[PDB]
Amino acid sequence: HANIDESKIKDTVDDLIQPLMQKNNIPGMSVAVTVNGKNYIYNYGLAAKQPQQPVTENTLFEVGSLSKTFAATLASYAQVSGKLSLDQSVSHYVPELRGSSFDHVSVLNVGTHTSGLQLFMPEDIKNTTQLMAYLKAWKPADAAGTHRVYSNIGTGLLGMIAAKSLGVSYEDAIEKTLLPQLGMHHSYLKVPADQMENYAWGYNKKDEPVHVNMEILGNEAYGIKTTSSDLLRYVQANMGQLKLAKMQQALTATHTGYFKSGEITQDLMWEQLPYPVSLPNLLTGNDMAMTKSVATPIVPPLPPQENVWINKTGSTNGFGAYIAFVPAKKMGIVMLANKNYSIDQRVTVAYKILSSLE
Ligand SMILES: C=C1CS[C@H]([C@@H](C=O)NC(=O)/C(=N\OC)c2csc(N)n2)N=C1C(=O)O
Repeated sequence: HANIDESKIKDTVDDLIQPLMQKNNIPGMSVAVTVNGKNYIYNYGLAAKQPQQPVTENTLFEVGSLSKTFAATLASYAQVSGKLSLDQSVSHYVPELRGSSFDHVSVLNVGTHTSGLQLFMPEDIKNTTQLMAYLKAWKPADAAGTHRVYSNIGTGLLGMIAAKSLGVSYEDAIEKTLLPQLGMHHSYLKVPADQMENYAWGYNKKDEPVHVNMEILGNEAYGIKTTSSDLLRYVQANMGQLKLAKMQQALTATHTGYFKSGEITQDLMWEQLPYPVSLPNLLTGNDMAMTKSVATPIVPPLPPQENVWINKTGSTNGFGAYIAFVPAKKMGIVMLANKNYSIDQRVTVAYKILSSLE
């Protein structure tokens, strides 16, 4: 249709996503965009190959590390509720760890990847007893607060501590309190039986259909399954666009900037770059998950900003996801795929789509 921005947005998105899917052999994708208070959802391809099922409005994708932002939102909710202080030590809240290295690690450190805990949970830790034994024996290579090391283990502690401060399990905190209050009714840590037909298969590096295996503290770090529509609602909530007072305060406060590292500002799990955004710096800023970098505190912390590009990547064995939004422009994007394809491509496609939107 002529003279309508919807047709123009669909053209932009189609022209980038179809070649992306072709050259990376991605079976199915959903892309959700919000701009000018309006929402646009585009579905491509297959949620499963055999029996084949199309991607639809109801299709659930694994979002991997986007799950970390929900642990951060829970901790922020606990903070604005007066139940959690981010400057206190981890061992203050986890008394089994008193006397260990966690006497000198703050909750803020595990919420900003500055504890020094390693990226991956050790494979042989299966239960709480093994986890605590590992944590009581652990010592960082550098003092907590000096370096940024992206960590699933630190995120796990952030979510565990937040949930306990609210007097519930993490799974209950998310599925009975947080997601319902955000109106995200098709988002789960455990997909129920009536939604299994909507749960896309992921396709791994051998093109085999796979679903994520949930291990200890995995809910916090990589457990969320959701639709692109639900995550677009989350993006709008993070920009204050929805009615839904403590929940809005909690969402906004996760965008507080606590450390600078490389090109990015580390917020509470979210990461942000200056807007207008340099594509080279956006690419550099999204290549920080596996190496150590120097972290410099921002004190007083930088208040939540409008004139920034806020983003998070996530992946599992079978899936690749990305969210970005710019509060000053009330625009955002969610890209979900059932193949894990390189983050530089996710970020470049997102940059091109949001740059087209004014
Ligand atoms: C570089 C990393 C660090 S781990 C981080 C995390 C967040 O999404 N994902 C995982 O830890 C993970 N599985 O957890 C079940 C993962 C990443 S890549 C892959 N084949 N599995 N993801 C990525 C990525 O490529 O996106």
